[PDB]
Amino acid sequence: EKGIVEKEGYQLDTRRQAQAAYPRIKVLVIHYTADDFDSSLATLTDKQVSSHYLVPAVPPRYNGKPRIWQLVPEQELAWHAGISAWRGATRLNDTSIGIELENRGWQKSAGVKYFAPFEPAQIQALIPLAKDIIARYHIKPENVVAHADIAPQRKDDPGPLFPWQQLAQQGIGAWPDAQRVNFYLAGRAPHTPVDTASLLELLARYGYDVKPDMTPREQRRVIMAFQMHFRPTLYNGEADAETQAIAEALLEKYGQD
Amino acid sequence: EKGIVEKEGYQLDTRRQAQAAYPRIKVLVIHYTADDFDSSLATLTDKQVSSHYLVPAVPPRYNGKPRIWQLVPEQELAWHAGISAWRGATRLNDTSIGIELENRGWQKSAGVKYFAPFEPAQIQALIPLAKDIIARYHIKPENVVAHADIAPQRKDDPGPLFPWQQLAQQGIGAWPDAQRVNFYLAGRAPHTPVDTASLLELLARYGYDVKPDMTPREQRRVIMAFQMHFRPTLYNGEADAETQAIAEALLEKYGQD
Ligand SMILES: [Cl-]
Ligand SMILES: [Cl-]
Ligand SMILES: [Cl-]
Ligand SMILES: [Cl-]
Ligand SMILES: [Zn+2]
Ligand SMILES: [Zn+2]
Repeated sequence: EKGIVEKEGYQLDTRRQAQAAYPRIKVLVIHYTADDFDSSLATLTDKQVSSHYLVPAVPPRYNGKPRIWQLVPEQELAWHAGISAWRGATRLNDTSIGIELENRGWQKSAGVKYFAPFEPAQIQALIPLAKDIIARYHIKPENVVAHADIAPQRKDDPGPLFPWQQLAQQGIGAWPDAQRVNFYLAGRAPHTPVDTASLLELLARYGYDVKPDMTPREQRRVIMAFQMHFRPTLYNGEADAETQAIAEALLEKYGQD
Repeated sequence: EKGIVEKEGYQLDTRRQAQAAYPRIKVLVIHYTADDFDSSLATLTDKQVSSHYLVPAVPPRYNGKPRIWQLVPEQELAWHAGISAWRGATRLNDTSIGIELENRGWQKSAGVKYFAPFEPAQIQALIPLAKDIIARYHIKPENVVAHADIAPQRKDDPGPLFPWQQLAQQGIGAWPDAQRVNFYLAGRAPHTPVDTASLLELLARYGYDVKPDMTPREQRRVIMAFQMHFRPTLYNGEADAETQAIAEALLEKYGQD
């Protein structure tokens, strides 16, 4: 009958549905390819790495719409996150969708690591795709993340030129309330030094992989990753009052779950 | 055209498929309900807990087939594993399917914890369902597990009367090769005491949650959980030569991945 599924050696009665049923997909990870489109496509379809989506630097338009490549069905995991951790989860491939953005990433120029700006055409294509994914799985804003957020010791992508605040204004990803940032500054100048351990606690709670007995460099990488996402005007990895205030405002607004 | 999916604000080109694409579902967890069918169904459809499937103690037959209840679509997680760990993963709800077996579990009788046998009708219904799930997601034999295997400090289910060897003979779950068990015994009587730490290392590698500085009781719970699954004639949690030999033979056959 209705709600009865015939199988080989048994039948399934589907008439009673549990309330506790949730998506396995909880996180959306943003990457850059550090490579041109064709080479990125070749890599992302090889035996070692993949992503669910690949967005050209300037997507071609057909039928009045930008074209985006889908390489892996969303129901399956892609191999995009590697060793990773976010808000208490590990193995983020298992519970994420990975979007690759064609973009050069960083290139050293007189020794300075300089990042490549994202073209507006690419961001404008990304926006509806991201909104569709977020709506489909009820992804929380704090779970739209940089690869660097989940693997801070290893990765920088999508880096300090990625327009997170713009995307937040369009309903994609977390951003603190300006008045609350000012509140947590508590009269301090933005670059006033802060107890490093105090900041690392906040970042651990927001979701960054923080362990006991980290070296100074490891400590710097976590703070830098956070700054690249949320305080991109200065990502030297040094704990200051503004970086702390942003973490405090994020935690107040989005919690730790 | 073919391989082009029209969306709102973009289109998807699905013509190039990545090779690195795998199921998000990797583990099949077996439970008992410790409750009658109707009460189990009520619980498993409430706000706090659920499973993908619920198998009656003696399934009713319609169309010459046993009926099994499905409560959660496999694409979604159910809330069946709780705090858990297996072969380096945590949060096993995310990457598992949970099957609940209607069965009383344990009941104390003159203080002795006695388990309830599984009726052959229930096991015979379980077999084709398990084979279908395993085939669908390419689940490895070592990843068909007891709830107790993934939460040894908290759970005993499905307990020492669950017929794992019988299921292994039907292609469901891991079981060591008898000749290899004898080989790793290395001339020792089965109950000869073994260095507890030596056994805990093997269990950690097989996939059990083993931490540094565990108390004697915590150590006993991990060994007991292992024995309930693989050496059910004696599950006192004491390290002996037979328990070690089984762990050694399992590791040789199935590895750690
Ligand atoms: Cl990457
Ligand atoms: Cl990676
Ligand atoms: Cl349970
Ligand atoms: Cl639980
Ligand atoms: Zn990346
Ligand atoms: Zn259980």
